[PDB]
Amino acid sequence: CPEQDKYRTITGMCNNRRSPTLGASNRAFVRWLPAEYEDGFSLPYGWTPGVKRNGFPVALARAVSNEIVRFPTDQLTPDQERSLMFMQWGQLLDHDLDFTPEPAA
Amino acid sequence: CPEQDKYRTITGMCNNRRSPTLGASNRAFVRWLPAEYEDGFSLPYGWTPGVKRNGFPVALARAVSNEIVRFPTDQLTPDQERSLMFMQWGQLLDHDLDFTPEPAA
Amino acid sequence: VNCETSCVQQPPCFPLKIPPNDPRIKNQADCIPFFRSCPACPGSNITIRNQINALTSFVDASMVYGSEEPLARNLRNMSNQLGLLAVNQRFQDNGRALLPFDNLHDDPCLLTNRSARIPCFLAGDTRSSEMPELTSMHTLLLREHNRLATELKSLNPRWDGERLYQEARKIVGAMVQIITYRDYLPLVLGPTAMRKYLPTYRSYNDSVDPRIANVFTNAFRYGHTLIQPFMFRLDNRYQPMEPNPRVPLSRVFFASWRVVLEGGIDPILRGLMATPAKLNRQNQIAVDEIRERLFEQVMRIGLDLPALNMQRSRDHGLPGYNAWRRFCGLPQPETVGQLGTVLRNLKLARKLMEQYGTPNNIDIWMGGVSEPLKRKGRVGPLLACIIGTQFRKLRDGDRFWWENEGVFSMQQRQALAQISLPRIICDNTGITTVSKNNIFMSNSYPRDFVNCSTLPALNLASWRE
Amino acid sequence: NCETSCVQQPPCFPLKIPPNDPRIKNQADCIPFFRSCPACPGSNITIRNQINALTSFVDASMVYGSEEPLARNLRNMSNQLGLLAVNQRFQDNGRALLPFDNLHDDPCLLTNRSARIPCFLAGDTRSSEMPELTSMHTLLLREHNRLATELKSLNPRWDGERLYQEARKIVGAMVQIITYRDYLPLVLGPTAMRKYLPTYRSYNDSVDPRIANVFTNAFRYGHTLIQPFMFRLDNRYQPMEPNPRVPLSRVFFASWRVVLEGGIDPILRGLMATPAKLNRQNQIAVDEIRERLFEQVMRIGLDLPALNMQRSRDHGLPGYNAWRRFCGLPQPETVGQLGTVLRNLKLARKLMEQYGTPNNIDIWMGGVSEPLKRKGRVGPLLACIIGTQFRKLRDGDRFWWENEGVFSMQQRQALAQISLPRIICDNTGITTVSKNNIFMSNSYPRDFVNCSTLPALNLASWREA
Amino acid sequence: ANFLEHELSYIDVLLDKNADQATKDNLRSYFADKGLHSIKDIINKAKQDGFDVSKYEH
Amino acid sequence: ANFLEHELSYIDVLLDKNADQATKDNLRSYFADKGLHSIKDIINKAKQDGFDVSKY
Ligand SMILES: *[C@@H]1O[C@H](CO[C@@H]2O[C@@H](C)[C@@H](O)[C@@H](O)[C@@H]2O)[C@@H](O[C@@H]2O[C@H](CO)[C@@H](O[C@@H]3O[C@H](CO[C@H]4O[C@H](CO)[C@@H](O)[C@H](O)[C@@H]4O[C@@H]4O[C@H](CO)[C@@H](O)[C@H](O)[C@H]4NC(C)=O)[C@@H](O)[C@H](O[C@H]4O[C@H](CO)[C@@H](O)[C@H](O)[C@@H]4O)[C@@H]3O)[C@H](O)[C@H]2NC(C)=O)[C@H](O)[C@H]1NC(C)=O
Ligand SMILES: *[C@@H]1O[C@H](CO[C@@H]2O[C@@H](C)[C@@H](O)[C@@H](O)[C@@H]2O)[C@@H](O[C@@H]2O[C@H](CO)[C@@H](O[C@@H]3O[C@H](CO[C@H]4O[C@H](CO)[C@@H](O)[C@H](O)[C@@H]4O)[C@@H](O)[C@H](O[C@H]4O[C@H](CO)[C@@H](O)[C@H](O)[C@@H]4O)[C@@H]3O)[C@H](O)[C@H]2NC(C)=O)[C@H](O)[C@H]1NC(C)=O
Ligand code: HEM
Ligand code: HEM
Ligand SMILES: *[C@@H]1O[C@H](CO)[C@@H](O[C@@H]2O[C@H](CO)[C@@H](O)[C@H](O)[C@H]2NC(C)=O)[C@H](O)[C@H]1NC(C)=O
Ligand SMILES: *[C@@H]1O[C@H](CO)[C@@H](O[C@@H]2O[C@H](CO)[C@@H](O)[C@H](O)[C@H]2NC(C)=O)[C@H](O)[C@H]1NC(C)=O
Ligand SMILES: *[C@@H]1O[C@H](CO)[C@@H](O)[C@H](O)[C@H]1NC(C)=O
Ligand SMILES: *[C@@H]1O[C@H](CO)[C@@H](O)[C@H](O)[C@H]1NC(C)=O
Ligand SMILES: [Ca+2]
Ligand SMILES: [Ca+2]
Repeated sequence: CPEQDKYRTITGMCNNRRSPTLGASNRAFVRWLPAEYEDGFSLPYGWTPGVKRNGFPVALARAVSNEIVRFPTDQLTPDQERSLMFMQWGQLLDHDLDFTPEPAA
Repeated sequence: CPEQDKYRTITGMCNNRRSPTLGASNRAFVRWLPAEYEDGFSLPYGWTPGVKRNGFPVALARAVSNEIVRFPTDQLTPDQERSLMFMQWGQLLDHDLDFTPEPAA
Repeated sequence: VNCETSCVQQPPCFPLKIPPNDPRIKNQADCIPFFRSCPACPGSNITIRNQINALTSFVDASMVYGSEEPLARNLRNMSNQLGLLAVNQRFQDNGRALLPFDNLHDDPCLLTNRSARIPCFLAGDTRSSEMPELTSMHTLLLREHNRLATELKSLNPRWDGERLYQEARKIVGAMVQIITYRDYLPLVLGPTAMRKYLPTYRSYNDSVDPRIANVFTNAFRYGHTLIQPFMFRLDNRYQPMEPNPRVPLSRVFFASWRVVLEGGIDPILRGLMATPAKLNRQNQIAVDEIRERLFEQVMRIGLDLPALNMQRSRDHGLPGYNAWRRFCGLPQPETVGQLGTVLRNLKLARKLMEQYGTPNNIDIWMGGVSEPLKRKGRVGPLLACIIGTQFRKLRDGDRFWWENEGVFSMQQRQALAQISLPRIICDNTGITTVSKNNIFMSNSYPRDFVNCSTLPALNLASWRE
Repeated sequence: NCETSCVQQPPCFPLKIPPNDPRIKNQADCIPFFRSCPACPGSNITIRNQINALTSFVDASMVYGSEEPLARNLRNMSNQLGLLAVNQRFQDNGRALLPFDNLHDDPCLLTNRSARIPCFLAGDTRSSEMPELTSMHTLLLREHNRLATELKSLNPRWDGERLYQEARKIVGAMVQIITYRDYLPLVLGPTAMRKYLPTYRSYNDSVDPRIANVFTNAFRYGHTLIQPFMFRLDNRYQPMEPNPRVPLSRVFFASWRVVLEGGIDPILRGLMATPAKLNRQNQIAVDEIRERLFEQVMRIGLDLPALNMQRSRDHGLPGYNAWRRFCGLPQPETVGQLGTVLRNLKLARKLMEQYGTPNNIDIWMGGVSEPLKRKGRVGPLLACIIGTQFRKLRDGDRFWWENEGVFSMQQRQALAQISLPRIICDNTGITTVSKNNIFMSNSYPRDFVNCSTLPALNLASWREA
Repeated sequence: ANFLEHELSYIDVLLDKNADQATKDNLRSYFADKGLHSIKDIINKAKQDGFDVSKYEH
Repeated sequence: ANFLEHELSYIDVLLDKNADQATKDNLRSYFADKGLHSIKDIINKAKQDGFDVSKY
């Protein structure tokens, strides 16, 4: 890293001079807790049929969504103290912070 | 991981049921601080001639040893309150805890 | 092998399976498509799988400028020394700039309205076309860049393009920081959590790790609960703009054509200012436009964004609810009665236990958004901890944070303190009446609105040389 | 070819030689060094990390092994008695020796060529490195077989697997007890011990038990304790002929000395009745490891202190002040501040002459430089790192000996009677041993007692129906 | 690698009879960074990436 | 892969007429886990790895 600079790099490289990839693009997330996979190191809970998590069946994400998340949309409650721009700035901000790639096609 | 066991596995697998590699053999060390490499991600300080660390020349390990570690060995101070078994148990215990592989020739 | 079309579970596909009695998908041999996030160390049987952040963690407007050098150069106007971002060369919005068009291999924007043939836009981040409301924010920031560069060139005639671009970029980055930490985050967290997780700034600390935590990528999806089922467009009297003032969201995903051909960004920005957000309630978590019909116009089947969030947490090996409660210093319910107490809702607790068996297993998003919200905030204590912790690191660990000694002069900091999102809209659109501060709370026309001329502009005099 | 080349090319990181080196007059030579294996080889995405080949737990994996094939190879599979395999060609006055390993390049054979005694086979690959180490490995192997023998007598219907597992579990518990009750208090001293290892409560499944990268370097504090000779004493604790004080550069990998020069008894006596070297700020480490490490078995003598510092760099460890900060200790910036922290201005000057800033001091060098805590043998930095590590190994170990359900109350009461002096009495020809605490007792005859005064481990509560 | 629509305008600038030399040198450097070393290579890339460059062929 | 010197004693046990079935079967299983499926495969491995098998 140069010893003096004035502007951010594009990739975020060199923001942290002692550990210069910190906050830079195309690097692994930090973990705040150890990861929990069905096989210890790679396979997600839900991968292998019959394999439980911590003593209990894994619930289909779609099932959880159906039974807990779904509601009739005519019941919707407007927030009296927040604009839709509150929602929108959130998404726009999210897209300054993180994008997690996945493989194409 | 089986939901009931009675003995340790040899590899340390399944000690922690939620994250079953933790403390198991042939896994990455945990880091308590972010790593500090000359290039951010792989090269050790001292690798490239002329490249400083945080503003200063890197000291030859052997020079630090010569100038700080060396002393006239026959002036050694016996420890009145420790046996050499104190040294030895430490090494034996170390060899319960960590071995860091290196490539073979 | 093609995750988009097959229901076979083979890497890299982890398709969501279908329960019996699904309200939409009758056929249990079908599935909701899902690609596992790319591993940092592909193929390893030693490493613990982790995923990748393709962006700068910093709040640096990388969604405008990009996070990689080729793209950052491609976004720039290289035909002069004016330091500008490139603008669309085929279309403008009542004489104001639009985002340039991208050139994708399988362009999903083209599949929304085929006859119009309007491709996806090119921006700092690849998702800029996902909803036109997002596109409008992107477009607004592009224009603000060009405005600042234009003014700086006038003020400092000797500055070359690189200098102009860097100086404007720095100002835009600062404005996103200010809007985020002054206006937005207090209304997410509420005042107690805001004081706890974001105490008054001192100075840059080079020992604060600024990376995005894996769990944040899922927890910050709390925002899905805020989404309305329509996009709303209003005219310069803040009346419904005909003849599609209320477009179902499943007809706006990747619908870039709507920005270009159906009235530009002004109608959309008004609609965001003068329409309420959806409230998250425990029996009204997320709407069917994203739970039943996400991206239905550009893919074989409508997706379920809540279900995807839960599949993704599993793909990323995230611990369940109680592990995160514990991490955050919060009590961990073990029984259905305790879960009832924590959620102030025994009925929801019963439903969660029917699904998950134990609160240890509840997926982080589902658990997080189930919690009652903190006073004057829109998350509960678990999400507030995760989100507040993350944003503290982003601030304290950012060498270029706008308040850090040596980044801006005292006079420049004083000027930037006057910026606001309503002013930025006034400066770069045809809108002359805007939300009063706080824009994120102000939601009702005309009571919460003011003329643009009452809002003070950013004074750049302290940028002179 | 890092063993013979001085060219710096992956994976070699040879130590270069300074001008006017006191020992290596050839500046074009080097000290060989192979970089630790990366967890994700070849990656330009991941931050390079290293690999622990062993179980982190204090589980006597150095006896039993950390891999299934090795663990089975260590066992006697010719009967159902649950025993560890023993050397089939040599005994030590009728008692067991470790079996011999079959290495492709065996360094032990190079130490005494005519004797042709190869390295030993144990749970860990380094068991032959010094005969003192070998003796402790041999002692624990014997204790395994003794426990299995007694358990078979007590429970005749137990099969070999059961016997082996039950003895293994007892040995694991004894290592834990000697470590936490007897050893670590004399490392850390009372203040640090109370701070970092408060009284045990119960297993906590959210305590991460992994070894931290930095611990692999900080726990090398022990190199400062090393005496330049191996001392051997007879049954009157007198110097045992013909070589009672062997320079350490003539005992590395010298397995022949255990087999052909008097077995383990003289070595264990020497350990008990000789003092450790004291770490002092002007007397850090001896010539036999700084100048002659492994000189009998390779082209050049290594420098163990220098290797420690090269390895910290190889592992990307932060410098002294980063670790001080992590531990909540003040971080000196100036030579005068460093003088205050080390209570030694002269050493502070030497360190600043080398490193320029205390931010750059390598963690081992900095750790061992600090003044020692009262009644311990490390300063506050190393006390923090080591104490934190061992707290996690205890609280995060589901099979910790005091965890409810691992042993019965009666068994725990019996285990509390064990000690390393008793283990020596039970498995060797020694009849006079150190009084507790063995790690402090060091002078014969003042600090010694007859074996008959020590109570034996009572296994009566292991009896099954 | 993919040619972007707005870069078509840069071809025009490079072909503008009395546009400033320094401007064209700027753009040539920009396209060299992308592996396009001639206005031949530039318009060829635009074509393969789906655009109309027939307007340039007079 | 490397034959270990102490495993030579197991060959003796396998060739002892008076060692019982269960004892031999445990050892055979142990050597099958290492790719050695007969006393011939076992002795041959010991030989290749540098041991004296002339007693056989
Ligand atoms: C610059 O920023 C640094 C990082 O600060 C963190 O992030 C910012 C954004 C804020 O949120 C901060 O509040 C936050 O801490 C600061 O350095 C940190 O200072 C603290 C205080 O000295 C350090 O904590 C101490 O850590 C010692 C080592 O043990 C830690 O690591 C273990 C391994 O992971 C873990 O098991 C331990 O639990 C412990 O983890 C820390 O716990 C504390 C308590 O919640 C947190 O505050 C830390 O962030 C944790 N860190 C993580 C992520 O691991 C402990 O030994 C020590 O505790 C012991 O001693 C004290 C002595 O008084 C007792 O109070 C206590 O009971 C116990 O006996 C203490 O927790 C932390 O490690 C430092 N982090 C780094 C990266 O260096 C700087 O101080 C700040 N500088 C300035 C000028 O602002
Ligand atoms: C079982 O062990 C768990 C782990 O315990 C650690 O290791 C053992 C060996 C002991 O040394 C123990 O003291 C260690 O903590 C333990 O869970 C832990 O509990 C603490 C306290 O509740 C949690 O700390 C809180 O952390 C949150 C989140 O931020 C943390 O992580 C980020 C990112 O790495 C860091 O940047 C932060 O600095 C934190 O380290 C904090 O928000 C929170 O602080 C706020 O709240 C407190 C209290 O109001 C205020 O004082 C602060 O100023 C803040 O306002 C705490 O620091 C810790 O995350 C958690 N760890 C795990 C792994 O879950 C558990 O309680 C034990 N249970 C038992 C013994 O029954
Ligand atoms: C119109 C508004 C929004 C969407 C449309 C939308 C959609 C998605 C999708 C499809 C994902 C990926 C799902 C998966 O796991 O495969 C997704 C992820 C993320 N979101 Fe969503 N979102 C809209 C709106 C919001 C709002 C308001 C957010 C926050 C306030 C928000 C956040 C996020 C985040 C952080 C992610 C993860 C990003 C990553 O890749 O790291 N979104 N959203
Ligand atoms: C006779 C006593 C000791 C040695 C001989 C000896 C030698 C080494 C060597 C060669 C290494 C590796 C050097 C490198 O980085 O290439 C080494 C590392 C470690 N030690 Fe040493 N050691 C002797 C004695 C002790 C004592 C008394 C220790 C502690 C009380 C101690 C610790 C360690 C540790 C933990 C390591 C790192 C092991 C790993 O690979 O993770 N040693 N030692
Ligand atoms: C798809 O795009 C076309 C092209 O803009 C839209 O057609 C226009 O529709 C409006 C109102 O119907 C008219 O003012 C235009 O004259 C139409 N233009 C053309 C070229 O036909 C069409 O409405 C869009 N589809 C939908 C469902 O909205
Ligand atoms: C190397 O090993 C040989 C063989 O053990 C040692 O020779 C023995 O030495 C002792 C004492 O010197 C005698 O009592 C034996 O009779 C010797 N045996 C043989 C085979 O000659 C020799 O001392 C060792 N060399 C070293 C390194 O000291
Ligand atoms: C570059 O700037 C000029 C002058 O403002 C403008 O006319 C032109 O369209 C811009 N080009 C691009 C591709 O943005
Ligand atoms: C196994 O135990 C028997 C009985 O103690 C013993 O004679 C034999 O040598 C042992 N074998 C090994 C390989 O240790
Ligand atoms: Ca960013
Ligand atoms: Ca171990």
